Amino acid sequence: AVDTAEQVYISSLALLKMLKHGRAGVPMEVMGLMLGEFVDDYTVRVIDVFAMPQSGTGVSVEAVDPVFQAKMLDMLKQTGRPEMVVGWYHSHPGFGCWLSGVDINTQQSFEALSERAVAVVVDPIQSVKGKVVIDAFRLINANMMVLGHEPRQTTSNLGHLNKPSIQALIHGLNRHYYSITINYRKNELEQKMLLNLHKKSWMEGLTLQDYSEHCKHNESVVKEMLELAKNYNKAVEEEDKMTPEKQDPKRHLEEHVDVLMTSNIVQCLAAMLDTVVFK
Amino acid sequence: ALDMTTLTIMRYLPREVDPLVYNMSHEDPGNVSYSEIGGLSEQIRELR
Amino acid sequence: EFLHAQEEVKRIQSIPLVIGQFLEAVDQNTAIVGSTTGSNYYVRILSTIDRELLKPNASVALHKHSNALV
Amino acid sequence: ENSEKIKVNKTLPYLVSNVIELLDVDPKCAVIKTSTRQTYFLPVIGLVDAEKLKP
Ligand SMILES: [Zn+2]
Repeated sequence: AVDTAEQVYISSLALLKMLKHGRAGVPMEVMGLMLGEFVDDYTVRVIDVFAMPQSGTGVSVEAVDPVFQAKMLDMLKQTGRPEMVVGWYHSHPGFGCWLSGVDINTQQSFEALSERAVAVVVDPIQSVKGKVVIDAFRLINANMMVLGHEPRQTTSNLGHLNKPSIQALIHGLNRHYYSITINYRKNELEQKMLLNLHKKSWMEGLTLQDYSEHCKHNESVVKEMLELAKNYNKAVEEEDKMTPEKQDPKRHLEEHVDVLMTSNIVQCLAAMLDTVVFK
Repeated sequence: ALDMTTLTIMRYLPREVDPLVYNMSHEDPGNVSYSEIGGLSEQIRELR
Repeated sequence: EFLHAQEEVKRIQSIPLVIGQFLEAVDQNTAIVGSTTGSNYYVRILSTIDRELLKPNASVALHKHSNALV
Repeated sequence: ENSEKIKVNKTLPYLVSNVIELLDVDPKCAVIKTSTRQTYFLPVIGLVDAEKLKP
Protein backbone atom coordinates (compact mmCIF):
# COMPACT_ATOMS: atom_id res chain seq x y z
CA ALA A 1 0.00 0.00 0.00
CA VAL A 2 2.85 2.36 -0.90
CA ASP A 3 1.82 6.02 -1.10
CA THR A 4 2.19 8.04 -4.30
CA ALA A 5 3.60 11.47 -5.26
CA GLU A 6 1.43 12.83 -2.43
CA GLN A 7 1.57 16.35 -0.97
CA VAL A 8 2.37 18.04 2.34
CA TYR A 9 0.53 21.11 3.66
CA ILE A 10 1.97 23.53 6.21
CA SER A 11 0.05 26.51 7.52
CA SER A 12 1.56 29.97 7.26
CA LEU A 13 1.82 30.29 11.04
CA ALA A 14 3.66 26.96 11.02
CA LEU A 15 6.17 28.22 8.45
CA LEU A 16 6.83 31.44 10.38
CA LYS A 17 7.32 29.42 13.58
CA MET A 18 9.69 27.17 11.63
CA LEU A 19 11.84 30.00 10.31
CA LYS A 20 11.86 31.99 13.56
CA HIS A 21 12.96 28.99 15.63
CA GLY A 22 15.51 28.02 13.00
CA ARG A 23 17.11 31.46 12.87
CA ALA A 24 17.08 31.82 16.67
CA GLY A 25 19.26 28.81 17.42
CA VAL A 26 21.86 29.44 14.69
CA PRO A 27 24.60 28.17 14.44
CA MET A 28 23.34 25.23 16.52
CA GLU A 29 20.75 22.86 15.10
CA VAL A 30 17.34 23.19 16.75
CA MET A 31 14.46 20.75 16.58
CA GLY A 32 10.77 20.74 17.38
CA LEU A 33 7.65 18.72 16.66
CA MET A 34 4.91 19.41 14.14
CA LEU A 35 1.25 19.28 15.18
CA GLY A 36 -1.18 18.42 12.41
CA GLU A 37 -3.51 15.94 10.73
CA PHE A 38 -2.79 13.05 8.38
CA VAL A 39 -6.08 13.67 6.49
CA ASP A 40 -5.68 10.98 3.83
CA ASP A 41 -3.11 9.00 1.87
CA TYR A 42 -2.47 11.89 -0.53
CA THR A 43 -1.93 14.88 1.78
CA VAL A 44 -0.39 15.70 5.15
CA ARG A 45 -1.50 18.96 6.79
CA VAL A 46 0.65 20.25 9.61
CA ILE A 47 -1.33 23.08 11.13
CA ASP A 48 0.86 24.43 13.92
CA VAL A 49 4.37 23.86 15.25
CA PHE A 50 5.83 24.13 18.73
CA ALA A 51 9.54 24.21 19.52
CA MET A 52 11.28 22.22 22.24
CA PRO A 53 14.30 23.07 24.41
CA GLN A 54 17.88 22.71 23.26
CA SER A 55 20.00 19.99 24.83
CA GLY A 56 23.68 19.07 24.69
CA THR A 57 22.81 15.75 23.04
CA GLY A 58 22.11 17.66 19.83
CA VAL A 59 19.18 16.91 17.53
CA SER A 60 18.35 13.27 18.29
CA VAL A 61 15.69 11.06 19.83
CA GLU A 62 17.63 11.69 23.03
CA ALA A 63 16.81 15.38 22.57
CA VAL A 64 13.03 14.92 22.55
CA ASP A 65 11.88 15.20 26.15
CA PRO A 66 8.71 13.08 26.51
CA VAL A 67 7.57 14.99 29.60
CA PHE A 68 7.94 18.34 27.84
CA GLN A 69 6.01 17.30 24.73
CA ALA A 70 3.39 15.47 26.81
CA LYS A 71 2.68 18.47 29.03
CA MET A 72 2.73 20.72 25.96
CA LEU A 73 0.10 18.64 24.17
CA ASP A 74 -1.99 18.42 27.33
CA MET A 75 -1.91 22.21 27.61
CA LEU A 76 -2.64 22.91 23.92
CA LYS A 77 -5.63 20.56 23.90
CA GLN A 78 -7.27 22.77 26.54
CA THR A 79 -6.73 25.84 24.33
CA GLY A 80 -7.98 24.60 20.95
CA ARG A 81 -5.23 22.38 19.58
CA PRO A 82 -6.04 18.65 19.81
CA GLU A 83 -4.04 17.54 16.76
CA MET A 84 -1.52 14.72 17.12
CA VAL A 85 2.19 14.90 16.30
CA VAL A 86 2.41 14.32 12.54
CA GLY A 87 6.17 14.79 12.40
CA TRP A 88 9.19 16.75 13.51
CA TYR A 89 11.64 19.23 12.04
CA HIS A 90 15.23 20.21 12.67
CA SER A 91 17.41 23.05 11.43
CA HIS A 92 20.46 22.52 9.22
CA PRO A 93 22.30 25.86 9.08
CA GLY A 94 25.27 26.09 6.74
CA PHE A 95 24.21 23.33 4.35
CA GLY A 96 21.26 22.28 2.25
CA CYS A 97 18.23 20.25 3.24
CA TRP A 98 18.97 16.55 3.73
CA LEU A 99 19.00 13.94 6.49
CA SER A 100 22.18 12.84 8.21
CA GLY A 101 22.54 9.43 9.81
CA VAL A 102 21.30 10.65 13.18
CA ASP A 103 18.46 12.39 11.34
CA ILE A 104 17.69 9.06 9.65
CA ASN A 105 17.61 7.34 13.04
CA THR A 106 15.26 9.97 14.46
CA GLN A 107 12.97 9.64 11.45
CA GLN A 108 12.99 5.86 11.91
CA SER A 109 11.96 6.36 15.54
CA PHE A 110 9.10 8.64 14.47
CA GLU A 111 8.11 6.12 11.80
CA ALA A 112 7.93 3.48 14.52
CA LEU A 113 5.77 5.92 16.48
CA SER A 114 3.57 6.34 13.38
CA GLU A 115 2.83 5.04 9.89
CA ARG A 116 3.58 7.98 7.59
CA ALA A 117 4.91 10.81 9.77
CA VAL A 118 7.22 13.16 7.90
CA ALA A 119 10.52 14.88 8.61
CA VAL A 120 11.13 18.51 7.67
CA VAL A 121 14.51 20.21 7.26
CA VAL A 122 14.93 23.98 7.12
CA ASP A 123 18.18 25.81 6.43
CA PRO A 124 17.68 29.09 8.32
CA ILE A 125 20.59 31.07 6.80
CA GLN A 126 20.12 29.96 3.20
CA SER A 127 16.36 30.57 3.45
CA VAL A 128 16.68 34.33 3.16
CA LYS A 129 16.11 37.35 0.87
CA GLY A 130 12.64 36.01 0.06
CA LYS A 131 13.93 32.62 -1.07
CA VAL A 132 12.72 29.94 1.35
CA VAL A 133 14.52 26.62 1.65
CA ILE A 134 12.30 23.97 3.24
CA ASP A 135 12.17 20.30 2.32
CA ALA A 136 10.06 17.44 3.65
CA PHE A 137 11.49 13.93 3.89
CA ARG A 138 10.42 10.39 4.68
CA LEU A 139 12.61 7.30 4.85
CA ILE A 140 12.54 4.71 2.07
CA ASN A 141 12.26 1.26 3.63
CA ALA A 142 15.35 -0.67 2.51
CA ASN A 143 13.35 -3.86 1.95
CA MET A 144 11.37 -2.17 -0.80
CA MET A 145 14.53 -0.76 -2.38
CA VAL A 146 16.32 -4.09 -1.86
CA LEU A 147 13.78 -5.87 -4.06
CA GLY A 148 14.03 -3.45 -7.02
CA HIS A 149 10.89 -1.30 -6.66
CA GLU A 150 10.27 2.36 -7.37
CA PRO A 151 9.94 4.52 -4.23
CA ARG A 152 6.28 5.40 -4.95
CA GLN A 153 3.48 4.66 -7.40
CA THR A 154 3.76 7.54 -9.84
CA THR A 155 0.19 8.24 -10.91
CA SER A 156 -0.19 11.83 -12.10
CA ASN A 157 2.32 14.36 -13.43
CA LEU A 158 2.21 15.80 -9.92
CA GLY A 159 5.45 15.05 -8.16
CA HIS A 160 8.01 14.96 -10.97
CA LEU A 161 7.02 18.55 -11.81
CA ASN A 162 9.54 19.35 -9.06
CA LYS A 163 13.25 18.58 -9.37
CA PRO A 164 15.63 17.32 -6.68
CA SER A 165 18.39 19.70 -5.64
CA ILE A 166 21.71 18.08 -6.55
CA GLN A 167 23.13 18.81 -3.09
CA ALA A 168 20.68 16.43 -1.43
CA LEU A 169 21.28 13.22 -3.39
CA ILE A 170 24.96 13.12 -2.44
CA HIS A 171 23.67 13.01 1.12
CA GLY A 172 21.18 10.26 0.29
CA LEU A 173 18.05 11.60 -1.42
CA ASN A 174 16.25 8.90 -3.45
CA ARG A 175 18.47 6.34 -1.72
CA HIS A 176 17.20 6.13 1.86
CA TYR A 177 14.69 9.01 2.02
CA TYR A 178 12.48 10.59 -0.64
CA SER A 179 11.42 14.22 -0.87
CA ILE A 180 7.67 14.89 -0.73
CA THR A 181 6.40 18.01 -2.47
CA ILE A 182 5.98 20.98 -0.12
CA ASN A 183 2.90 23.19 -0.34
CA TYR A 184 1.44 26.08 1.67
CA ARG A 185 -2.27 26.05 2.53
CA LYS A 186 -2.63 29.77 3.26
CA ASN A 187 -6.13 31.18 3.09
CA GLU A 188 -7.04 34.66 1.91
CA LEU A 189 -7.53 35.74 5.54
CA GLU A 190 -3.96 35.04 6.65
CA GLN A 191 -2.65 36.53 3.40
CA LYS A 192 -4.48 39.83 3.87
CA MET A 193 -3.46 39.79 7.54
CA LEU A 194 0.17 39.21 6.56
CA LEU A 195 0.04 41.96 3.93
CA ASN A 196 -0.17 44.60 6.67
CA LEU A 197 3.57 44.34 7.32
CA HIS A 198 4.46 46.04 4.02
CA LYS A 199 1.07 47.71 3.46
CA LYS A 200 1.25 51.40 2.62
CA SER A 201 -0.33 53.75 5.14
CA TRP A 202 -2.14 56.76 3.74
CA MET A 203 0.12 59.44 5.23
CA GLU A 204 3.13 57.44 4.04
CA GLY A 205 1.46 57.23 0.64
CA LEU A 206 1.14 61.02 0.59
CA THR A 207 4.69 61.56 1.89
CA LEU A 208 6.68 63.96 -0.30
CA GLN A 209 10.17 62.46 0.07
CA ASP A 210 12.70 65.31 0.29
CA TYR A 211 13.06 68.09 -2.28
CA SER A 212 16.79 68.60 -1.70
CA GLU A 213 17.58 64.88 -1.83
CA HIS A 214 15.27 64.52 -4.84
CA CYS A 215 17.21 67.25 -6.66
CA LYS A 216 20.54 65.67 -5.72
CA HIS A 217 19.36 62.31 -7.06
CA ASN A 218 18.18 64.07 -10.22
CA GLU A 219 21.62 65.63 -10.67
CA SER A 220 23.37 62.27 -10.24
CA VAL A 221 21.05 60.55 -12.71
CA VAL A 222 21.51 63.46 -15.14
CA LYS A 223 25.28 62.98 -14.90
CA GLU A 224 24.69 59.35 -15.84
CA MET A 225 22.53 60.64 -18.71
CA LEU A 226 25.34 62.84 -20.01
CA GLU A 227 27.92 60.05 -19.87
CA LEU A 228 25.50 57.63 -21.54
CA ALA A 229 24.70 60.20 -24.24
CA LYS A 230 28.40 60.52 -25.06
CA ASN A 231 28.58 56.74 -25.30
CA TYR A 232 25.41 56.78 -27.42
CA ASN A 233 27.10 59.06 -29.94
CA LYS A 234 30.11 56.73 -29.82
CA ALA A 235 27.85 53.73 -30.48
CA VAL A 236 25.93 55.41 -33.30
CA GLU A 237 29.26 56.24 -34.94
CA GLU A 238 30.08 52.52 -35.23
CA GLU A 239 27.13 52.05 -37.63
CA ASP A 240 29.45 50.75 -40.37
CA LYS A 241 27.35 47.55 -40.46
CA MET A 242 30.01 45.15 -39.21
CA THR A 243 29.46 41.72 -37.69
CA PRO A 244 26.77 41.51 -34.96
CA GLU A 245 28.81 41.21 -31.77
CA LYS A 246 22.59 46.66 -25.39
CA GLN A 247 25.66 47.26 -23.24
CA ASP A 248 27.25 50.67 -22.64
CA PRO A 249 24.77 53.43 -23.64
CA LYS A 250 21.49 51.84 -24.71
CA ARG A 251 20.11 49.78 -21.82
CA HIS A 252 21.50 52.02 -19.09
CA LEU A 253 20.12 55.19 -20.66
CA GLU A 254 16.72 53.57 -21.21
CA GLU A 255 16.23 52.37 -17.64
CA HIS A 256 17.72 55.59 -16.26
CA VAL A 257 15.33 57.81 -18.21
CA ASP A 258 12.48 55.53 -17.15
CA VAL A 259 13.34 55.80 -13.45
CA LEU A 260 14.06 59.55 -13.59
CA MET A 261 10.77 60.16 -15.40
CA THR A 262 8.66 58.11 -13.01
CA SER A 263 10.28 59.70 -9.95
CA ASN A 264 9.73 63.19 -11.35
CA ILE A 265 6.08 62.59 -12.25
CA VAL A 266 5.26 60.97 -8.91
CA GLN A 267 6.93 63.78 -6.95
CA CYS A 268 5.37 66.63 -8.95
CA LEU A 269 1.92 65.03 -8.99
CA ALA A 270 1.97 64.38 -5.24
CA ALA A 271 3.08 67.96 -4.60
CA MET A 272 0.19 69.23 -6.73
CA LEU A 273 -2.28 67.02 -4.84
CA ASP A 274 -1.05 68.29 -1.48
CA THR A 275 -1.32 71.88 -2.72
CA VAL A 276 -4.93 71.21 -3.72
CA VAL A 277 -5.96 69.18 -0.69
CA PHE A 278 -4.67 70.45 2.65
CA LYS A 279 -5.92 74.03 2.19
CA ALA B 1 32.09 42.99 15.91
CA LEU B 2 29.78 41.20 13.48
CA ASP B 3 26.87 38.80 13.78
CA MET B 4 28.04 35.33 12.80
CA THR B 5 24.75 34.92 10.88
CA THR B 6 24.12 38.11 8.88
CA LEU B 7 27.63 39.60 9.32
CA THR B 8 26.04 42.99 10.04
CA ILE B 9 28.13 45.28 12.24
CA MET B 10 26.58 45.83 15.65
CA ARG B 11 29.33 47.46 17.76
CA TYR B 12 32.59 49.30 17.29
CA LEU B 13 35.19 48.48 19.91
CA PRO B 14 38.31 49.85 21.58
CA ARG B 15 41.24 49.81 19.08
CA GLU B 16 43.06 46.45 18.54
CA VAL B 17 44.23 43.45 20.43
CA ASP B 18 47.20 41.41 21.72
CA PRO B 19 47.32 40.71 25.47
CA LEU B 20 51.05 40.27 24.92
CA VAL B 21 51.26 44.07 25.06
CA TYR B 22 48.99 43.91 28.11
CA ASN B 23 51.51 41.72 29.93
CA MET B 24 54.41 43.86 28.75
CA SER B 25 52.61 46.86 30.25
CA HIS B 26 51.34 45.39 33.53
CA GLU B 27 54.80 44.04 34.34
CA ASP B 28 55.47 44.94 37.98
CA PRO B 29 59.07 46.06 38.62
CA GLY B 30 58.60 46.71 42.34
CA ASN B 31 59.28 49.89 44.29
CA VAL B 32 62.75 51.12 43.35
CA SER B 33 63.51 54.70 44.35
CA TYR B 34 66.36 56.47 42.59
CA SER B 35 68.14 56.43 45.96
CA GLU B 36 68.07 52.63 45.80
CA ILE B 37 70.48 53.07 42.89
CA GLY B 38 73.94 54.35 43.82
CA GLY B 39 76.74 56.08 41.98
CA LEU B 40 74.79 57.03 38.84
CA SER B 41 73.68 60.57 39.69
CA GLU B 42 74.77 62.05 36.36
CA GLN B 43 73.08 59.32 34.32
CA ILE B 44 69.92 59.25 36.47
CA ARG B 45 69.63 63.03 36.15
CA GLU B 46 70.31 62.70 32.42
CA LEU B 47 67.51 60.18 31.87
CA ARG B 48 64.85 62.30 33.57
CA GLU C 1 6.61 39.81 -14.08
CA PHE C 2 9.73 41.36 -15.62
CA LEU C 3 9.75 44.06 -12.94
CA HIS C 4 9.43 41.35 -10.27
CA ALA C 5 12.34 39.44 -11.80
CA GLN C 6 14.51 42.57 -11.78
CA GLU C 7 13.55 43.19 -8.16
CA GLU C 8 14.79 39.71 -7.32
CA VAL C 9 17.95 40.31 -9.39
CA LYS C 10 18.58 43.36 -7.22
CA ARG C 11 17.83 41.21 -4.17
CA ILE C 12 20.52 38.66 -5.02
CA GLN C 13 23.26 41.30 -4.80
CA SER C 14 22.23 42.50 -1.34
CA ILE C 15 24.59 43.37 1.51
CA PRO C 16 26.10 40.09 2.85
CA LEU C 17 28.36 39.33 -0.14
CA VAL C 18 31.97 38.15 0.15
CA ILE C 19 34.84 39.89 -1.63
CA GLY C 20 37.12 38.24 -4.17
CA GLN C 21 39.53 39.02 -6.98
CA PHE C 22 38.38 38.58 -10.59
CA LEU C 23 40.80 36.51 -12.64
CA GLU C 24 40.33 36.12 -16.40
CA ALA C 25 36.80 35.49 -17.63
CA VAL C 26 35.79 32.32 -19.46
CA ASP C 27 32.55 32.92 -21.39
CA GLN C 28 29.91 35.63 -21.68
CA ASN C 29 28.13 34.30 -18.60
CA THR C 30 30.94 32.82 -16.47
CA ALA C 31 34.34 33.80 -15.11
CA ILE C 32 37.16 32.77 -12.78
CA VAL C 33 37.44 34.48 -9.39
CA GLY C 34 39.90 34.24 -6.51
CA SER C 35 38.04 34.46 -3.22
CA THR C 36 39.35 36.20 -0.12
CA THR C 37 38.76 32.83 1.55
CA GLY C 38 41.91 31.80 -0.32
CA SER C 39 40.48 29.29 -2.78
CA ASN C 40 39.41 29.95 -6.36
CA TYR C 41 36.08 29.05 -7.94
CA TYR C 42 34.56 28.69 -11.39
CA VAL C 43 31.71 31.14 -11.17
CA ARG C 44 28.87 32.29 -13.41
CA ILE C 45 28.56 36.08 -13.50
CA LEU C 46 25.37 38.12 -13.32
CA SER C 47 24.45 39.67 -16.67
CA THR C 48 23.74 43.12 -15.21
CA ILE C 49 27.43 43.63 -14.40
CA ASP C 50 29.13 45.77 -17.04
CA ARG C 51 31.79 43.47 -18.48
CA GLU C 52 34.07 46.41 -19.30
CA LEU C 53 34.44 47.02 -15.56
CA LEU C 54 35.87 43.50 -15.30
CA LYS C 55 39.68 43.42 -15.20
CA PRO C 56 42.07 40.63 -14.18
CA ASN C 57 42.84 42.46 -10.93
CA ALA C 58 39.37 43.84 -10.18
CA SER C 59 37.87 43.56 -6.69
CA VAL C 60 34.62 41.64 -7.09
CA ALA C 61 31.94 40.59 -4.61
CA LEU C 62 30.81 36.96 -4.57
CA HIS C 63 27.59 35.42 -3.31
CA LYS C 64 28.06 34.34 0.29
CA HIS C 65 26.86 30.77 -0.29
CA SER C 66 26.77 30.09 -4.03
CA ASN C 67 29.97 32.08 -4.73
CA ALA C 68 28.09 33.61 -7.66
CA LEU C 69 29.93 36.76 -8.70
CA VAL C 70 27.56 39.69 -8.67
CA GLU D 1 15.85 22.40 37.44
CA ASN D 2 18.06 25.29 36.32
CA SER D 3 21.23 23.54 37.51
CA GLU D 4 20.31 20.30 35.76
CA LYS D 5 19.56 22.09 32.50
CA ILE D 6 22.84 24.02 32.70
CA LYS D 7 24.80 20.85 33.50
CA VAL D 8 23.30 18.95 30.57
CA ASN D 9 24.04 22.07 28.52
CA LYS D 10 27.73 21.76 29.48
CA THR D 11 28.75 19.53 26.60
CA LEU D 12 32.32 18.35 26.75
CA PRO D 13 34.04 19.50 23.73
CA TYR D 14 35.23 22.96 24.79
CA LEU D 15 37.54 24.21 22.02
CA VAL D 16 40.06 25.83 24.37
CA SER D 17 40.83 29.46 23.58
CA ASN D 18 42.94 32.36 24.79
CA VAL D 19 41.32 35.37 26.42
CA ILE D 20 41.91 38.91 25.18
CA GLU D 21 40.95 42.35 26.53
CA LEU D 22 37.84 42.46 28.73
CA LEU D 23 36.29 45.59 27.24
CA ASP D 24 33.85 47.50 29.44
CA VAL D 25 30.14 47.04 28.79
CA ASP D 26 28.16 49.84 27.14
CA PRO D 27 24.61 49.99 25.67
CA LYS D 28 31.05 41.46 31.05
CA CYS D 29 32.45 41.65 27.51
CA ALA D 30 35.38 39.48 26.42
CA VAL D 31 37.31 39.01 23.19
CA ILE D 32 38.50 35.49 22.41
CA LYS D 33 41.15 34.07 20.12
CA THR D 34 40.20 30.46 19.42
CA SER D 35 42.50 27.47 19.06
CA THR D 36 41.09 27.31 15.54
CA ARG D 37 42.80 30.70 14.81
CA GLN D 38 39.62 32.80 14.92
CA THR D 39 38.75 35.82 17.03
CA TYR D 40 35.36 36.24 18.67
CA PHE D 41 33.62 38.89 20.76
CA LEU D 42 31.29 37.83 23.55
CA PRO D 43 28.46 40.14 24.67
CA VAL D 44 28.47 38.07 27.88
CA ILE D 45 31.33 35.99 29.26
CA GLY D 46 29.21 32.99 30.26
CA LEU D 47 29.45 30.68 33.26
CA VAL D 48 32.69 32.17 34.64
CA ASP D 49 33.21 35.31 36.70
CA ALA D 50 34.74 38.27 34.87
CA GLU D 51 37.62 39.00 37.25
CA LYS D 52 38.64 35.33 37.31
CA LEU D 53 39.90 35.96 33.78
CA LYS D 54 43.29 37.42 32.91
CA PRO D 55 44.00 38.32 29.19
ZN1 LIG E 1 20.00 16.88 10.96
